[PDB]
Amino acid sequence: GTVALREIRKYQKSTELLIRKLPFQRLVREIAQDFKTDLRFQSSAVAALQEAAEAYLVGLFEDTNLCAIHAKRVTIMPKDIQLARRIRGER
Amino acid sequence: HRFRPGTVALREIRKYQKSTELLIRKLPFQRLVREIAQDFKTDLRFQSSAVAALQEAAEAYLVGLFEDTNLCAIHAKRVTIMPKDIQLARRIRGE
Amino acid sequence: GYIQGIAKPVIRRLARKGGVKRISGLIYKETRGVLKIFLENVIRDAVTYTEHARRKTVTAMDVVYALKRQGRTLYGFG
Amino acid sequence: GYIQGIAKPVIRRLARKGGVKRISGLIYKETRGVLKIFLENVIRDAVTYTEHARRKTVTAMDVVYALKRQGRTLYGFGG
Amino acid sequence: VETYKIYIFKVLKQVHPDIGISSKAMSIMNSFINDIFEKLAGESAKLARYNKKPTITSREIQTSVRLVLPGELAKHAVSEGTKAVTKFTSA
Amino acid sequence: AKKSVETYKIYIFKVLKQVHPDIGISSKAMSIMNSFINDIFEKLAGESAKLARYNKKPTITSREIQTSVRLVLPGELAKHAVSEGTKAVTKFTS
Amino acid sequence: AMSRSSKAGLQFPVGRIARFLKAGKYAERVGAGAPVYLAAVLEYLAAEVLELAGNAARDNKKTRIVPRHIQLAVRNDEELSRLLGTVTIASGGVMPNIHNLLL
Amino acid sequence: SRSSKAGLQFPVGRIARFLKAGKYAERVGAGAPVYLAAVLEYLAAEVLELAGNAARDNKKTRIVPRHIQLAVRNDEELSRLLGTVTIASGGVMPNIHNLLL
DNA sequence: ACAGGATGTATATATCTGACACGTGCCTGGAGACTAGGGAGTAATCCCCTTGGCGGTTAAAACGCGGGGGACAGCGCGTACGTGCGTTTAAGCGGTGCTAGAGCTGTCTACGACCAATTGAGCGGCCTCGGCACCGGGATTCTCCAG
DNA sequence: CTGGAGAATCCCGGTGCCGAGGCCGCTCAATTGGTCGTAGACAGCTCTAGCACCGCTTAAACGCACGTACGCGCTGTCCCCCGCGTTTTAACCGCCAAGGGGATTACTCCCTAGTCTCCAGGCACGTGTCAGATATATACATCCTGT
Repeated sequence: GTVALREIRKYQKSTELLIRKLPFQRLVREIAQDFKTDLRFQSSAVAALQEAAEAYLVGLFEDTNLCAIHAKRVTIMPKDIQLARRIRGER
Repeated sequence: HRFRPGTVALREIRKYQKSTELLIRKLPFQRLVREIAQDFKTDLRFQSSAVAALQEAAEAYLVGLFEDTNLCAIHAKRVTIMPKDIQLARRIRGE
Repeated sequence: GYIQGIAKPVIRRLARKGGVKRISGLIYKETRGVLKIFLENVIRDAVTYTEHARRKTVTAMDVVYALKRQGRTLYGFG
Repeated sequence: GYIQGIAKPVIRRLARKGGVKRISGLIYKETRGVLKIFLENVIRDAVTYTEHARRKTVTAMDVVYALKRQGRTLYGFGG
Repeated sequence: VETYKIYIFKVLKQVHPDIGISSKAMSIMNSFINDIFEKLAGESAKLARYNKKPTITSREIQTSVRLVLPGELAKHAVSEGTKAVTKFTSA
Repeated sequence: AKKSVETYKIYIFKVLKQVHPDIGISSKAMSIMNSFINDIFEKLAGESAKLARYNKKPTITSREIQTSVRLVLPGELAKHAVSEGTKAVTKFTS
Repeated sequence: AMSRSSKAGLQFPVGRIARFLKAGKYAERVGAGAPVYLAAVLEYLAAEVLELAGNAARDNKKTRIVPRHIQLAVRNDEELSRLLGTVTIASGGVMPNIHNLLL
Repeated sequence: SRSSKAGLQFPVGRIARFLKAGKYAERVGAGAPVYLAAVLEYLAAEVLELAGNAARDNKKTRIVPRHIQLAVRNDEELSRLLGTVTIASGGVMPNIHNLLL
């Protein structure tokens, strides 16, 4: 379990985005296809969406890790994420 | 004597979830509010409706906090809430 | 201080209203601390609102606006 | 849909960014669900903003305002 | 002091003829109406400000309703607003 | 020619050169600082508008801005900002 | 002289809402269609909340709406709860919620 | 100019024009834009000084979003003011829990 | 698992009661008709940028095979927290008494909206070159495992 | 636990890039000087409502006994994710081309701001009572302990 700590240090030290650009763009366009058909996205809009999604996911995983450590565990589990969403008021 | 395993705890839970009146003692809460407001501005006078509104807000906030603390404490397979549960519930909320 | 006036059974009844079934002995201090912090924030905002209006009497509307600032709107007080 | 395109190692890297030492095998589905919910909300607000202006191109300002609606203000993209 | 007490009472007698409303509930409903109206007006002000137009028309109110009210509430409110405006224009 | 978007980049650069004599600033950092300034200005103006509306006064004076600063900025930031504003107004009116 | 509320078929004060929009300085100009739309939206929301509160009151065999009934109406319906997630209602109490593991 | 009178580096006139055009209030005092400009200048100076200190601790002479993120999160009151704000391309604060190690 | 008893919980009555629905009076802002002026709408035109395509790398995801540590269930002991029960002790009720400031009105002035003339501060564009991203290459520190 | 030892790490120096910093038009917005209207500073009045005290009741807090349930540590087990080597996939870079749509310009004009008239809906205030609580009088569901 040392490579996990090495990756944690390496990724907390970095700034660039982690989500693959093209799959995320496909996902965004597919989601927006339902609300309004025949849309065209600016590249900066997709970049802003990707940055917001990364920040939200990182915050959610920080809170989930806190919940998992609180239960005297290290392996985060879906119940941890569900509790972290319930407490935040997002659900 | 009589039933003492914790049944009265559930009975109180039902009774106080059904009720609606205020629970915090009015006079000590008024003293606490005046003491807190003493620091920010000397010689303040509170309308009774202002104190009642503060009491309602405090009751709602504490009830919400204890609901979240109960969720946290049950999440850890325990029943009795503990100070670390409240600390976690506050930390997650991002107040 | 006057914070000690909030007795144990009041906190017990508040917790029972929140669904909790058993309460540790160390919860009571933490509950008073959190209550004091919340009241301090709300009263500080209310006092700022009042000092703005050149009054020495904190009214219900000032407390309602102070709560509305924190995203904890209160209905039924105007 | 295309939500499954988000590769598992990407979610692992995101979790490692947040300081997580182990990940259960079932996290990779709940994460996708939550991400899709959040994106759906933000895209709904941005698309409403764009439809109001009659444009068919969703600009960066629309997404920034949509994020600002949810209390997730974004700096560094104007506005 | 001007409040929506009379109109709220008229609506209540329109939906539930035999049920009255107490003073506290009337105050709660008045505060709720004021808060919703404030939210909608603020959102319409922001919408007019972003597009630089100085006029609030029914379109701005409709977009504000879609942005504020969630889901089926938004859909029904938009339907009601369009119906009322359509009746008002022709009469 | 193209229409221009008015921003605080020049003034932020001036302030940076005033506090740090040699350190520059990249485009992304400048954009972040500009958005931060715009957001703070919008918050303060909105709170001042609400404070004016509550007391029915139609005018925004230095007093409303000072109260809004005390409301929004927390603690030592509020105190320093209030002192800076008071000093600026005092120097201006002379 | 039919009032604008009569023309729209509503029951809410269209004129008063237009006056509030103009006085609040939300925008430089206010269209003639905005107050009618806003009155209709507000009336629909008030009708929905009062209908739910009245149903709750009839469930408890009480013929007068009280803050407890409005609290029940707000917290039961999912969409209204989402709209009023953080709103505190005075004297309204809380929803009955006892966890399974605590029984 | 009003900025020269008040001693501020910020555009007092531009802030007054923004207050007027934004329709925040029907009238604007003569002293309000000066006060607002002073507050904005102080906040910008604070954040830029913290970012510059962070940059000098990293052996760099060009502020970058990572430095501003570090300056915002390390400082307490600024972090409390910008709790929900997301800074694009800013990374996260280095934090590993005690039990993980 | 069943039963008898003790105990909260609910149903039904007279008995009181004040909050609410109702009726009366007064007033200011809503409705209507008139004026004008400019924001909206529609059409045209330009060209900027977003979508789609092609093609070759090549980063990197997917898959799979150990195995180790940790999640989880189970076990026990220890202690402290819930539930009475007797004993204070201030909360709560009312009544009085005083007066500070909420709230309103009336003057009358200093202050801000508003018009135009003037001109320079800031913005776009168009440049140049130094800070930094990158890449080897070597010295240094950390994790791991046989001994 | 204690020394190899291998992999990751940082420190140092050379290369080349391209984005930051400065300077040149010039434009539209900041400023100055009046002018005029009114919101606000300031004084003064009225009396509502908040603060303080005192005496009495008793509801509820407080101290204590106690014993049972639940928290916490320890043990054993198996399973599931981490590490890693390999194969397979498609992200991505680079360039090309189209044209759809965003950004202005111009004209027209329809709608909304502003104003004067009029008065009826809306708000404050007296009024009666009928839907609310409340305690006594039984009926009924539910937990405890023993069988």
